[PDB]
Amino acid sequence: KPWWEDAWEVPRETLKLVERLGAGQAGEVWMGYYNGHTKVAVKSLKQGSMSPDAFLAEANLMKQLQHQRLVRLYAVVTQEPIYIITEYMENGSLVDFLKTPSGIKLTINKLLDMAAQIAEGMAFIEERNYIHRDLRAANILVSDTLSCKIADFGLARLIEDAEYTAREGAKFPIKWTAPEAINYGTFTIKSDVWSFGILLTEIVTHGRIPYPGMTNPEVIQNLERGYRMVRPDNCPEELYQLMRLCWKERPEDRPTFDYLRSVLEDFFTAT
Repeated sequence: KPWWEDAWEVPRETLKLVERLGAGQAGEVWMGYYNGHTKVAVKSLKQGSMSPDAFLAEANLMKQLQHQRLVRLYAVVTQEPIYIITEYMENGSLVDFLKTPSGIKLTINKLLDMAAQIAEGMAFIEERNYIHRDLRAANILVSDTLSCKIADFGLARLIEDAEYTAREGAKFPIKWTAPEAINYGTFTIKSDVWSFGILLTEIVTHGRIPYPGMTNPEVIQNLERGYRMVRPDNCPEELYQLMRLCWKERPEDRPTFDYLRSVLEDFFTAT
Protein backbone atom coordinates (compact mmCIF):
# COMPACT_ATOMS: atom_id res chain seq x y z
CA LYS A 1 0.00 0.00 0.00
CA PRO A 2 1.33 3.47 -0.85
CA TRP A 3 2.35 5.52 2.17
CA TRP A 4 -0.83 7.63 2.01
CA GLU A 5 -2.96 4.55 2.66
CA ASP A 6 -0.45 2.62 4.74
CA ALA A 7 -1.79 2.18 8.26
CA TRP A 8 1.87 2.09 9.41
CA GLU A 9 3.15 5.40 7.98
CA VAL A 10 3.39 8.24 10.50
CA PRO A 11 4.41 11.91 9.98
CA ARG A 12 7.95 12.43 11.26
CA GLU A 13 6.56 15.22 13.48
CA THR A 14 5.01 12.56 15.75
CA LEU A 15 8.48 11.55 16.99
CA LYS A 16 10.97 12.99 19.39
CA LEU A 17 14.36 11.21 19.68
CA VAL A 18 15.86 11.40 23.17
CA GLU A 19 18.74 8.96 23.68
CA ARG A 20 20.94 6.75 21.51
CA LEU A 21 20.58 3.02 22.21
CA GLY A 22 22.92 1.61 19.56
CA ALA A 23 24.94 2.77 16.55
CA GLY A 24 26.34 1.21 13.45
CA GLN A 25 27.61 1.37 9.93
CA ALA A 26 24.00 1.15 8.67
CA GLY A 27 22.46 3.57 11.16
CA GLU A 28 21.44 4.12 14.72
CA VAL A 29 18.72 3.12 17.16
CA TRP A 30 17.32 5.71 19.49
CA MET A 31 14.81 5.65 22.27
CA GLY A 32 12.15 8.26 21.61
CA TYR A 33 8.53 9.22 22.15
CA TYR A 34 5.61 8.92 19.79
CA ASN A 35 3.02 11.65 20.25
CA GLY A 36 4.70 12.82 23.45
CA HIS A 37 3.74 9.87 25.67
CA THR A 38 4.64 6.54 24.15
CA LYS A 39 8.13 5.23 24.50
CA VAL A 40 9.48 3.60 21.30
CA ALA A 41 12.76 2.63 19.60
CA VAL A 42 13.62 4.41 16.38
CA LYS A 43 15.98 2.83 13.88
CA SER A 44 17.43 5.43 11.47
CA LEU A 45 19.15 4.61 8.18
CA LYS A 46 22.59 6.01 7.64
CA GLN A 47 22.07 7.62 4.22
CA GLY A 48 24.17 5.87 1.63
CA SER A 49 25.20 2.94 3.79
CA MET A 50 22.59 0.63 2.35
CA SER A 51 19.62 0.84 0.05
CA PRO A 52 16.44 2.35 1.58
CA ASP A 53 14.48 -0.47 -0.07
CA ALA A 54 16.74 -2.96 1.73
CA PHE A 55 16.26 -1.09 5.01
CA LEU A 56 12.47 -0.99 4.64
CA ALA A 57 12.20 -4.67 3.74
CA GLU A 58 12.70 -5.56 7.41
CA ALA A 59 9.64 -3.50 8.38
CA ASN A 60 7.55 -5.15 5.67
CA LEU A 61 8.51 -8.57 7.02
CA MET A 62 7.72 -7.58 10.65
CA LYS A 63 4.16 -6.77 9.54
CA GLN A 64 3.77 -10.56 8.88
CA LEU A 65 5.19 -11.57 12.22
CA GLN A 66 3.18 -10.00 14.94
CA HIS A 67 3.35 -11.93 18.19
CA GLN A 68 3.96 -11.04 21.86
CA ARG A 69 7.37 -12.76 21.80
CA LEU A 70 8.61 -10.74 18.74
CA VAL A 71 9.61 -7.04 18.92
CA ARG A 72 6.57 -5.37 17.32
CA LEU A 73 6.69 -2.97 14.41
CA TYR A 74 5.17 0.34 15.52
CA ALA A 75 5.32 2.56 12.40
CA VAL A 76 7.48 3.75 9.52
CA VAL A 77 8.53 7.02 7.93
CA THR A 78 9.30 6.22 4.29
CA GLN A 79 10.51 9.70 3.20
CA GLU A 80 14.21 10.41 3.80
CA PRO A 81 15.60 10.34 6.37
CA ILE A 82 13.80 7.04 6.88
CA TYR A 83 12.83 5.37 10.13
CA ILE A 84 11.50 2.05 11.30
CA ILE A 85 9.77 2.56 14.65
CA THR A 86 9.40 -0.39 16.97
CA GLU A 87 8.42 -1.57 20.44
CA TYR A 88 10.86 -0.40 23.14
CA MET A 89 12.59 -3.01 25.36
CA GLU A 90 13.93 -1.28 28.43
CA ASN A 91 16.70 -3.70 29.40
CA GLY A 92 18.24 -3.95 25.93
CA SER A 93 20.09 -7.00 24.65
CA LEU A 94 19.99 -10.13 26.71
CA VAL A 95 23.73 -10.67 26.19
CA ASP A 96 24.35 -7.29 27.91
CA PHE A 97 21.52 -7.48 30.48
CA LEU A 98 22.89 -10.77 31.98
CA LYS A 99 26.11 -8.95 32.96
CA THR A 100 24.37 -6.16 34.89
CA PRO A 101 23.80 -6.36 38.66
CA SER A 102 20.21 -7.40 38.06
CA GLY A 103 21.12 -9.98 35.44
CA ILE A 104 23.88 -11.54 37.53
CA LYS A 105 21.45 -12.20 40.36
CA LEU A 106 19.02 -14.26 38.23
CA THR A 107 18.43 -17.87 39.30
CA ILE A 108 18.75 -20.79 36.93
CA ASN A 109 14.93 -20.99 37.14
CA LYS A 110 14.55 -17.48 35.68
CA LEU A 111 17.19 -18.18 33.02
CA LEU A 112 15.22 -21.34 32.03
CA ASP A 113 12.04 -19.26 31.93
CA MET A 114 13.78 -16.77 29.60
CA ALA A 115 15.06 -19.58 27.33
CA ALA A 116 11.47 -20.90 27.11
CA GLN A 117 10.19 -17.42 26.11
CA ILE A 118 12.77 -17.31 23.32
CA ALA A 119 11.86 -20.80 22.08
CA GLU A 120 8.18 -19.70 22.18
CA GLY A 121 8.90 -16.81 19.85
CA MET A 122 10.99 -19.02 17.53
CA ALA A 123 8.14 -21.60 17.51
CA PHE A 124 5.88 -18.84 16.11
CA ILE A 125 8.49 -17.96 13.47
CA GLU A 126 8.77 -21.64 12.67
CA GLU A 127 5.04 -22.21 12.21
CA ARG A 128 4.72 -19.17 9.91
CA ASN A 129 7.42 -20.65 7.61
CA TYR A 130 10.03 -18.05 8.35
CA ILE A 131 13.65 -18.30 9.50
CA HIS A 132 15.60 -15.64 11.40
CA ARG A 133 19.27 -16.46 10.64
CA ASP A 134 20.84 -14.27 13.35
CA LEU A 135 19.56 -15.94 16.50
CA ARG A 136 21.94 -15.06 19.33
CA ALA A 137 21.65 -13.41 22.75
CA ALA A 138 22.64 -10.05 21.21
CA ASN A 139 19.37 -10.24 19.26
CA ILE A 140 17.08 -11.07 22.15
CA LEU A 141 15.70 -7.94 23.87
CA VAL A 142 14.65 -7.73 27.51
CA SER A 143 11.60 -5.80 28.77
CA ASP A 144 11.23 -3.92 31.99
CA THR A 145 9.41 -7.00 33.42
CA LEU A 146 12.26 -9.34 32.38
CA SER A 147 10.31 -10.90 29.51
CA CYS A 148 12.24 -11.62 26.33
CA LYS A 149 11.51 -10.94 22.70
CA ILE A 150 13.14 -11.76 19.40
CA ALA A 151 14.61 -8.82 17.55
CA ASP A 152 16.55 -7.78 14.43
CA PHE A 153 14.80 -9.33 11.48
CA GLY A 154 17.35 -8.06 8.92
CA LEU A 155 18.32 -11.51 7.78
CA ALA A 156 14.89 -13.05 8.35
CA ARG A 157 13.24 -14.73 5.35
CA LEU A 158 10.01 -16.39 4.26
CA ILE A 159 10.76 -19.98 3.38
CA GLU A 160 8.83 -20.92 0.19
CA ASP A 161 10.19 -24.48 -0.14
CA ALA A 162 12.28 -25.84 2.73
CA GLU A 163 15.45 -23.79 2.32
CA TYR A 164 17.03 -20.38 1.67
CA THR A 165 20.44 -20.19 0.02
CA ALA A 166 22.65 -17.21 0.74
CA ARG A 167 24.78 -15.99 -2.13
CA GLU A 168 28.42 -17.05 -2.68
CA GLY A 169 30.35 -14.52 -0.61
CA ALA A 170 27.90 -14.15 2.27
CA LYS A 171 29.65 -14.44 5.61
CA PHE A 172 28.06 -15.41 9.00
CA PRO A 173 29.29 -15.66 12.67
CA ILE A 174 30.91 -19.06 12.64
CA LYS A 175 30.32 -19.84 16.33
CA TRP A 176 26.49 -19.43 16.08
CA THR A 177 25.90 -20.76 12.59
CA ALA A 178 24.91 -24.28 11.59
CA PRO A 179 27.56 -26.26 9.66
CA GLU A 180 25.33 -26.70 6.56
CA ALA A 181 24.97 -22.91 6.51
CA ILE A 182 28.69 -22.29 6.88
CA ASN A 183 29.49 -24.97 4.29
CA TYR A 184 26.70 -24.65 1.70
CA GLY A 185 25.05 -21.33 2.47
CA THR A 186 21.86 -23.31 3.13
CA PHE A 187 19.52 -22.10 5.89
CA THR A 188 16.35 -23.74 7.22
CA ILE A 189 14.51 -23.45 10.51
CA LYS A 190 16.88 -26.27 11.67
CA SER A 191 19.83 -23.90 11.27
CA ASP A 192 18.06 -21.56 13.67
CA VAL A 193 17.67 -24.55 15.98
CA TRP A 194 21.48 -25.00 15.99
CA SER A 195 21.86 -21.25 16.79
CA PHE A 196 19.41 -21.62 19.67
CA GLY A 197 21.58 -24.29 21.28
CA ILE A 198 24.51 -21.86 21.13
CA LEU A 199 22.25 -19.12 22.48
CA LEU A 200 21.48 -21.36 25.50
CA THR A 201 25.21 -21.41 26.35
CA GLU A 202 25.14 -17.60 26.29
CA ILE A 203 22.24 -17.64 28.73
CA VAL A 204 23.88 -20.01 31.18
CA THR A 205 27.31 -18.30 31.13
CA HIS A 206 25.75 -14.84 31.56
CA GLY A 207 26.84 -13.69 28.18
CA ARG A 208 30.23 -15.37 27.55
CA ILE A 209 31.49 -15.96 24.00
CA PRO A 210 30.71 -19.55 22.93
CA TYR A 211 33.46 -22.21 22.57
CA PRO A 212 35.72 -20.48 25.14
CA GLY A 213 39.37 -20.22 24.15
CA MET A 214 38.86 -21.43 20.60
CA THR A 215 39.25 -19.66 17.28
CA ASN A 216 36.85 -20.20 14.37
CA PRO A 217 39.18 -22.76 12.66
CA GLU A 218 39.45 -24.72 15.94
CA VAL A 219 35.63 -24.68 16.25
CA ILE A 220 35.30 -26.10 12.73
CA GLN A 221 38.04 -28.68 13.39
CA ASN A 222 36.32 -29.83 16.59
CA LEU A 223 32.88 -29.97 15.06
CA GLU A 224 34.12 -32.10 12.17
CA ARG A 225 35.60 -34.57 14.64
CA GLY A 226 32.17 -35.07 16.23
CA TYR A 227 32.91 -32.87 19.25
CA ARG A 228 30.51 -30.13 20.38
CA MET A 229 31.06 -27.20 22.77
CA VAL A 230 32.56 -28.27 26.09
CA ARG A 231 30.00 -28.17 29.01
CA PRO A 232 29.87 -24.56 30.26
CA ASP A 233 30.68 -23.94 33.88
CA ASN A 234 27.67 -24.40 36.12
CA CYS A 235 25.41 -25.65 33.31
CA PRO A 236 22.69 -28.11 34.44
CA GLU A 237 23.28 -31.40 32.59
CA GLU A 238 19.65 -31.48 31.43
CA LEU A 239 20.14 -28.17 29.60
CA TYR A 240 23.48 -29.33 28.16
CA GLN A 241 21.76 -32.41 26.72
CA LEU A 242 19.02 -30.20 25.26
CA MET A 243 21.81 -28.12 23.59
CA ARG A 244 23.30 -31.33 22.16
CA LEU A 245 19.91 -32.05 20.52
CA CYS A 246 20.13 -28.64 18.88
CA TRP A 247 23.53 -29.64 17.58
CA LYS A 248 22.64 -32.94 15.91
CA GLU A 249 24.64 -33.54 12.73
CA ARG A 250 21.67 -33.97 10.42
CA PRO A 251 19.34 -30.90 10.32
CA GLU A 252 16.32 -33.26 10.33
CA ASP A 253 17.38 -34.83 13.63
CA ARG A 254 17.29 -31.47 15.43
CA PRO A 255 14.06 -30.85 17.38
CA THR A 256 11.43 -28.29 16.58
CA PHE A 257 11.14 -25.04 18.45
CA ASP A 258 7.75 -26.11 19.74
CA TYR A 259 9.50 -29.17 21.27
CA LEU A 260 12.27 -26.98 22.78
CA ARG A 261 9.63 -24.64 24.20
CA SER A 262 7.76 -27.54 25.80
CA VAL A 263 10.88 -29.03 27.38
CA LEU A 264 12.21 -25.71 28.72
CA GLU A 265 8.82 -25.00 30.38
CA ASP A 266 9.06 -28.39 32.10
CA PHE A 267 12.62 -27.55 33.15
CA PHE A 268 11.46 -24.18 34.52
CA THR A 269 8.35 -25.53 36.23
CA ALA A 270 10.59 -28.07 37.97
CA THR A 271 13.39 -25.73 39.15
